[PDB]
Amino acid sequence: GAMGSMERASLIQKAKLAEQAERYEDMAAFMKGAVEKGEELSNEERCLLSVAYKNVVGGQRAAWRVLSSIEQKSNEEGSEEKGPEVREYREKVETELQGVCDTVLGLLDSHLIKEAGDAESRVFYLKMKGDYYRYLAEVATGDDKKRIIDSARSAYQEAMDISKKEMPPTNPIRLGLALNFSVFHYEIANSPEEAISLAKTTFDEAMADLHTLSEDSYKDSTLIMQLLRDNLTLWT
Amino acid sequence: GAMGSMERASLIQKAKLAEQAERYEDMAAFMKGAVEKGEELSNEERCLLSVAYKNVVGGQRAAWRVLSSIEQKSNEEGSEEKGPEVREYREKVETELQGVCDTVLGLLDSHLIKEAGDAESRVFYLKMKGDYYRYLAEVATGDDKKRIIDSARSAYQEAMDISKKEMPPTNPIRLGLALNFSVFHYEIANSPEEAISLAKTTFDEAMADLHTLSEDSYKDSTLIMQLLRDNLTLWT
Amino acid sequence: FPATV
Amino acid sequence: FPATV
Ligand SMILES: *SCCN(C)[C@H](O)C(C)(C)Oc1ccc(Cl)cc1
Ligand SMILES: *SCCN(C)[C@H](O)C(C)(C)Oc1ccc(Cl)cc1
Ligand SMILES: [Mg+2]
Ligand SMILES: [Mg+2]
Ligand SMILES: [Mg+2]
Ligand SMILES: [Mg+2]
Ligand SMILES: [Mg+2]
Ligand SMILES: [Mg+2]
Repeated sequence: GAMGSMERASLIQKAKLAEQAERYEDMAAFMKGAVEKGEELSNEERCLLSVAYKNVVGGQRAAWRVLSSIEQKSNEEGSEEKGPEVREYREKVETELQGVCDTVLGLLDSHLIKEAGDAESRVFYLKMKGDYYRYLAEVATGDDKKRIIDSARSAYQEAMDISKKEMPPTNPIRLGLALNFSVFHYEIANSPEEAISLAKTTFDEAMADLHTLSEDSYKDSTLIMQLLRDNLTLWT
Repeated sequence: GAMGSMERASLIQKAKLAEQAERYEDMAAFMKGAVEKGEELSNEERCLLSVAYKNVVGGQRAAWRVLSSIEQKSNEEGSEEKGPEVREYREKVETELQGVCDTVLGLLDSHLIKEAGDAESRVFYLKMKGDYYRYLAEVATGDDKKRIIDSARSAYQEAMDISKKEMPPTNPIRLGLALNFSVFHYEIANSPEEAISLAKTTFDEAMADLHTLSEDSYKDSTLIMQLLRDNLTLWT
Repeated sequence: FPATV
Repeated sequence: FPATV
């Protein structure tokens, strides 16, 4: 790895600089190098990892959706044949996206998840595993598409089971997991009723636990509760 | 070149798709491949080339300025020694920026400028040459810094001389050249009075030529005149 | 698109 | 920063 010669602390320092500069590809490369040092990640370092790759793959997904829409329009009735270029370029972006997802899933599998014993780290990594299988599912069309969807579901479900046992209902990681698993149900698994039920039950159980929280924890939890509410409003 | 096997028209088609997807690194790579086919560029293709690299290097400059500011703060009185990481990462971004500028200047030199005979193409390419030497000048600190600045000045000056002889004062390329050469005077050459004089004289001469224009040409010209006015307001 | 974090 | 095109 090109980061093998850099100190772990220097990689973390530069990941933070890259975030300040909005250089998310650099940020992800630095955090990949930090993970490959083999030591477990702190809470803050897990956030740096997640932010970096979320921004990289988010840009790729946005581009893929633009190109897929152009491609679909080109194959509708009355469109003029434009050649293979749209499909080729959509495939190029799709392959790069899949490459990033495979890289993240590889970091989780070698060996972040197996060494994560605390609820806060294990649920965080399993949520990430569900997320990046979800991104693979968004572009999947072949023989393994159902297996990709089930890999996302399985990771989310293990994370949910741990989070319900080991975390309070206002924990922001538990909330963000439920938010994303709900989106998985709605957008990937064709289960809008499950998506809505999960978002509503998550919101209501967090609401009833807010009274236990400090002002700063309250702000963190209500932020993600509002995202649950936004989705419910979009879906109902 | 990795684009040597793709059709020129396919590269142009994909550059336009990349712009729609806001994938400006791809857009620049496609347009670099198109230039390297060896044929002259159309007006529209020159715009695609300029837009692609303007967006790539613009992001690099923005990042370099963030990192340079952090670096300067770290070397002020009372700051805690943080090690070489800030300088290293600023240098990494700076080297990548210089690489992009050298690539663009290489396309202009081999062989866009020497084959550009019409005023609209020659002035466009010479403006670009001034621009990318200006970006090199923004980060320059060594023995050749004055020569980099003079390379920018020389390219801008040849473009100005042709534009004043061969283009009406409302021509958007003439206007954009004058805008950027004015910024060169203000920000690079430490000549704010020349910057202001050039922006004002350019604005006034275009104002007096607006009456000759159609509605659509009027919109194009007044758009860049407003940028001249914005700079004058910033500078006075 | 719906919100995810 | 000043405007350039
Ligand atoms: S862990 C990245 C930083 N967090 C605190 C985010 O910026 C926000 C969106 C505010 O919060 C969460 C992100 C992810 C998760 Cl799993 C939970 C909360
Ligand atoms: S050539 C790229 C497209 N042009 C038309 C630009 O979008 C704007 C900024 C509107 O106009 C100009 C760009 C460059 C130049 Cl040299 C002149 C006008
Ligand atoms: Mg070490
Ligand atoms: Mg594919
Ligand atoms: Mg249930
Ligand atoms: Mg050919
Ligand atoms: Mg340097
Ligand atoms: Mg003069």
